[PDB]
Amino acid sequence: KLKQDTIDRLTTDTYFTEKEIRQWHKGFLKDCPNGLLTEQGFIKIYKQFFPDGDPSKFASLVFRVFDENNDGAIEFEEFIRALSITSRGNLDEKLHWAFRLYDVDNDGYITREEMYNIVDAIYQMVTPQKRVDKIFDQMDKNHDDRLTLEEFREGSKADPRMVQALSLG
Ligand SMILES: CN1CCN(NCCN2c3ccccc3Sc3ccc(Cl)cc32)CC1
Ligand SMILES: [Ca+2]
Ligand SMILES: [Ca+2]
Ligand SMILES: [Ca+2]
Repeated sequence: KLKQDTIDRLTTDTYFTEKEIRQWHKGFLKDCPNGLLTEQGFIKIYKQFFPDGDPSKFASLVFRVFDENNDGAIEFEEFIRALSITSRGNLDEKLHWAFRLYDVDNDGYITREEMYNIVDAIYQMVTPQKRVDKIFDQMDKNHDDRLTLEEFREGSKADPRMVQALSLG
């Protein structure tokens, strides 16, 4: 069930009110009786808004960011925290979240491949490499074929295309 200390934490750490959090919890438990949102279920959530294409790979990429302790489950607290950031975060928070989405192997850098990875995922859910390379080449200042968080942040606050594609701009 929903412990008071979970509520206390979430009402302090997120942009949701206690009432909203309780409303989300009833819905969360209805869909996930064990309190655990799995990758399978997360995909079916996306399949519900993108029946046209195949949002499997995009949803999987989003899943690993939601799942912050990497145990293969999104518990309710992980769910609310990620939802808070992506729907109500300030520009810096949404950028940082965006960065973690692109940084697939979580090494703190975005490579071209990883940027290809996401754009492909977006495509399957809904020349392309050339436009990406162009934007990546523009963001990569010291020309090392990596994008640090700072390179990605400043690049997006000048060319927000890579970020808006994630509906976070
Ligand atoms: C790259 N991503 C970053 C996060 N962004 N927002 C949150 C994702 N999210 C969602 C979140 C939790 C549970 C279910 C869903 S389903 C859903 C449907 C449409 C949208 Cl536009 C977003 C979502 C969508 C774009
Ligand atoms: Ca987890
Ligand atoms: Ca990486
Ligand atoms: Ca760089």
